[PDB]
Amino acid sequence: ARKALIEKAKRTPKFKVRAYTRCVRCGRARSVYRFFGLCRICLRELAHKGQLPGVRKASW
Amino acid sequence: KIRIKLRGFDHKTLDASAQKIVEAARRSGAQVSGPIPLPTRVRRFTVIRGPFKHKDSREHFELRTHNRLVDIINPNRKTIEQLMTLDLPTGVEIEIKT
Amino acid sequence: EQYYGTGRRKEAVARVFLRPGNGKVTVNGQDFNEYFQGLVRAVAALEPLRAVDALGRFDAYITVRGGGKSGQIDAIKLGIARALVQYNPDYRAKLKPLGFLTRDARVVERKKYGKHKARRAPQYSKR
Amino acid sequence: GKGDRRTRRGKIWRGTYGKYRPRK
Amino acid sequence: ARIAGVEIPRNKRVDVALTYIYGIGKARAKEALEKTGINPATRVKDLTEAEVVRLREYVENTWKLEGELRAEVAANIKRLMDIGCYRGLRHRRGLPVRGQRTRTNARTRKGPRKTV
Amino acid sequence: ARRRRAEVRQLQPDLVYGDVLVTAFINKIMRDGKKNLAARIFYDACKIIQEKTGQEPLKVFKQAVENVKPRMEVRSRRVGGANYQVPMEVSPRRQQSLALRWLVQAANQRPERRAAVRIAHELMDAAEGKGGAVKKKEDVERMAEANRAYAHYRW
Amino acid sequence: SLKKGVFVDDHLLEKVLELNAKGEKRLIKTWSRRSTIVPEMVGHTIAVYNGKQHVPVYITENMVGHKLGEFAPTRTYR
RNA sequence: UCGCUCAAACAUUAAGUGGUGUUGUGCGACACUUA
RNA sequence: ACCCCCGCCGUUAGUUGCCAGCGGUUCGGCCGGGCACUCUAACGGGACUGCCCGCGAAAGCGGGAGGAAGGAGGGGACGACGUCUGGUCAGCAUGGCCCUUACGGCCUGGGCGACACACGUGCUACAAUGCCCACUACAAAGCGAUGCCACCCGGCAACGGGGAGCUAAUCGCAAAAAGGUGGGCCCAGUUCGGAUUGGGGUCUGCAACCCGACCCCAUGAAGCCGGAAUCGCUAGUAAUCGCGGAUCAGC
Ligand SMILES: [Mg+2]
Ligand SMILES: [Mg+2]
Ligand SMILES: [Mg+2]
Ligand SMILES: [Mg+2]
Ligand SMILES: [Mg+2]
Ligand SMILES: [Mg+2]
Ligand SMILES: [Mg+2]
Ligand SMILES: [Mg+2]
Ligand SMILES: [Mg+2]
Ligand SMILES: [Mg+2]
Ligand SMILES: [Mg+2]
Ligand SMILES: [Mg+2]
Ligand SMILES: [Mg+2]
Ligand SMILES: [Mg+2]
Ligand SMILES: [Mg+2]
Ligand SMILES: [Mg+2]
Ligand SMILES: [Mg+2]
Ligand SMILES: [Mg+2]
Ligand SMILES: [Mg+2]
Ligand SMILES: [Mg+2]
Ligand SMILES: [Mg+2]
Ligand SMILES: [Mg+2]
Ligand SMILES: [Mg+2]
Ligand SMILES: [Mg+2]
Ligand SMILES: [Mg+2]
Ligand SMILES: [Mg+2]
Ligand SMILES: [Mg+2]
Ligand SMILES: [Mg+2]
Ligand SMILES: [Mg+2]
Ligand SMILES: [Mg+2]
Ligand SMILES: [Mg+2]
Ligand SMILES: [Mg+2]
Ligand SMILES: [Mg+2]
Ligand SMILES: [Mg+2]
Ligand SMILES: [Mg+2]
Ligand SMILES: [Mg+2]
Ligand SMILES: [Mg+2]
Ligand SMILES: [Mg+2]
Ligand SMILES: [Mg+2]
Ligand SMILES: [Mg+2]
Ligand SMILES: [Mg+2]
Ligand SMILES: [Mg+2]
Ligand SMILES: [Zn+2]
Repeated sequence: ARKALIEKAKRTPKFKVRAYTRCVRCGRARSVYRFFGLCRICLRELAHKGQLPGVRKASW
Repeated sequence: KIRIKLRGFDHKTLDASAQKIVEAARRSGAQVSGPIPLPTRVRRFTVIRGPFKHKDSREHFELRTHNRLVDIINPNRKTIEQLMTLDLPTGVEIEIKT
Repeated sequence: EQYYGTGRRKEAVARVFLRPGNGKVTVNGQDFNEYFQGLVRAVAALEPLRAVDALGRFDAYITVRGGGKSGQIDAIKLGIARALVQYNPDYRAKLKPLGFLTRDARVVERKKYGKHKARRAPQYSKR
Repeated sequence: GKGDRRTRRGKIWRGTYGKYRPRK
Repeated sequence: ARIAGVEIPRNKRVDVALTYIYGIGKARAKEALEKTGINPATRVKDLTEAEVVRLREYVENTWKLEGELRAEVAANIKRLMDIGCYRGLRHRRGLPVRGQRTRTNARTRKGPRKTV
Repeated sequence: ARRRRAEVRQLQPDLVYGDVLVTAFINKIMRDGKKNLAARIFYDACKIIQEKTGQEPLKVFKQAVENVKPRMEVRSRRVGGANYQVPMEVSPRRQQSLALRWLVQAANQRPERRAAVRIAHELMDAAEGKGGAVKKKEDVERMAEANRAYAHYRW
Repeated sequence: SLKKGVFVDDHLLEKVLELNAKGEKRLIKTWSRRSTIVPEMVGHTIAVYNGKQHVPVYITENMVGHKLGEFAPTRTYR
């Protein structure tokens, strides 16, 4: 159940305690940052590409 | 009297647009306090590299959100038209209030 | 007239406003022997004054902020040095060899990832 | 005791306040 | 003095002496002192005869304590026992009532480690 | 390290008497990085020194650490596949290190309640010629002369 | 804990009200082990599910403040 | 408090075998190997 | 090596800060005023074996001065041709095989939380360099519109209610803790230790039996720094003490 779940994640038919976070890009079930709305994986992928504005390689 | 906020990401583009306003306001009106850099609010995001299990070698980024402040005193009519027309922003979301 | 110098260590800054007089030392209000209580490093910060042979002859006034309690003391130590050396070129020829003019690069380093404390790694195992 | 459910640092470690710990 | 019927916390802090009393601890110890104006520092070895019956009878008749308290504790368990709630069956086999890590430790109720 | 000898850490001289040996003692006392706490704890015993005997804490400290300074010790070493307990002189630094160290431990061995009184009484028996730390010194020197046979491998 | 208005299902009270409305049997296969037992519901038999089947667990005075799940095993050998 | 035999559990091994090492039962005062 | 942080200082800007210099003092940088100085970030210089002594053919090493800092100054980013037929078809994409009124779809309840046992990684202790408690002081970084909560009242309290400010260097989370002065404690399974269990409450959520966190009263367990074995770490490191976020209804 991968496809039927990504659709159900956007449904929110019953109570709000089912509208769990869900990555947008690859539709991951966990590790979904709320700010980006993406999973940790696709997040890094884009960041290397430069498609993430203001997101620079951290070094300190 | 008037106060302008110049939020944005790239400080190179923030410096060009902030310096532009300082020349346009002073060279055509009353006094204007130069660019006042504020504490850059940064979003440091840490995370793991590999897709599966690798609680190490992880990689992390940071969202540089800059801040620059510029105050113009006397409401010059030349400065209002100058900034309304001669402007070249881009990724710099500015917000101005009295 | 006055002797000024900048103090700093572990992000604990300390302005040093010194004025020749008695020995009354105020730092961010309060007295020196008052603010620092039960700390031997206190009398150590006044080391620059004992090196110049003028302990009780100067009213100090320092603005030390940020950092820890002791980091301030080290900020005062270097601050007083820059203060008395400001109006004294010859007192640098005997304050420097005694080691005083240094920001003390010694500072806490970043806690590395994968580790626990920038160096200490979790207990290795194989069982 | 950083584990006492009724002490000064007892709540300081648990990130709470309560009675024994001063609260507004 | 024989305070709680049989218990005799002599020769020590008056407040701590009450802690030894079953059903009485650190909190109920200070409470008896602020309701009878007793100094926690003074010992039981040197107190007034009036303060004896005073503090003693007070806490004694006030709240539940001693074996009769313990009887109620087991009484409730007889109730969790007569039917068999999930809480009771943990007392049956000796398991914890929190459903904690039984796959690992929890030796406090399970007794010593029966390697076997 | 295999390359350099790695130079000693030149510590800060005493901030009350003017002597590196005293500060070094504070460090051994220093639990969880509380120098100012241990410093006082040390000066506390210094005053207990003048209380008992009209003697300066300075020389009472020197005499103590001196009489607990191990002259020789046995070190293990391999030879073809066997361990010999070879005795030989210690380095000046190591003697000072062990001396200061044992003393601290000998204080912990004492039944004395307060730490300062433990270091106080211990500093007396040490400067004297008989104490918990001193007896641990006499003990190590015995091992040296005992195995004096294997002293042929001075290396 | 639900101190403001004791939690429980409507169909529970509804099905059990008609049981008191004329004093019927007690058979009632439920699926809400999350609910609190009703006081006057003594003498009935709620067939509480538990993943496996319906447990004919009776009821009485003492068993009231607790849940329906309290008196229904969810694991084998317990 | 020590000496000893035996049967588990754990530790050394990359792993096994064996052994070695501690605690448990009853009494007397490293080496070898790995289709 | 060029990239960033902390290292010396200045250049640019002044709602961060200054009884410092003066007037009111409610004796609080609260008002006036100012930016030199602290700070907030941005640009640039600086250290290069450059100087002297000694060894040396060269490269280079050792010692001394000036300097904030010497021989990469400390840390990070950065981890080659490849190996481990390493890992991942449950992040995703994907060749082929297999299911297709069910290996697909929906809900409710249960289950990853089971316990006679074993191992790894951790928190907190087995206490008088200390435990319980009253007062006082010094951080960095971060986050905050369906969220952070200053002030007033109820109670033992969690918590609730009234209600001001905030697109956030100037409003909130916030007392940093340890530490400084003072008190009881007196070597005791202890004012150490809070695990376990009884009863009564609060918070979020359709729903805290299974299976949440958090108060309060009580019960006050194992537990005297630990065998064979074994781990971390070379300096602002170890050890030790508090703080923040992500994740997130709450945990
Ligand atoms: Mg996609
Ligand atoms: Mg020096
Ligand atoms: Mg550190
Ligand atoms: Mg730092
Ligand atoms: Mg850092
Ligand atoms: Mg501790
Ligand atoms: Mg918090
Ligand atoms: Mg209140
Ligand atoms: Mg009942
Ligand atoms: Mg044996
Ligand atoms: Mg047997
Ligand atoms: Mg036999
Ligand atoms: Mg014998
Ligand atoms: Mg053999
Ligand atoms: Mg064979
Ligand atoms: Mg300027
Ligand atoms: Mg300036
Ligand atoms: Mg050259
Ligand atoms: Mg040249
Ligand atoms: Mg020459
Ligand atoms: Mg050359
Ligand atoms: Mg040359
Ligand atoms: Mg030098
Ligand atoms: Mg020079
Ligand atoms: Mg070099
Ligand atoms: Mg590289
Ligand atoms: Mg496939
Ligand atoms: Mg396809
Ligand atoms: Mg079929
Ligand atoms: Mg503060
Ligand atoms: Mg920062
Ligand atoms: Mg948060
Ligand atoms: Mg509030
Ligand atoms: Mg605002
Ligand atoms: Mg605050
Ligand atoms: Mg103290
Ligand atoms: Mg106790
Ligand atoms: Mg307790
Ligand atoms: Mg519950
Ligand atoms: Mg030890
Ligand atoms: Mg043994
Ligand atoms: Mg939240
Ligand atoms: Zn994703």
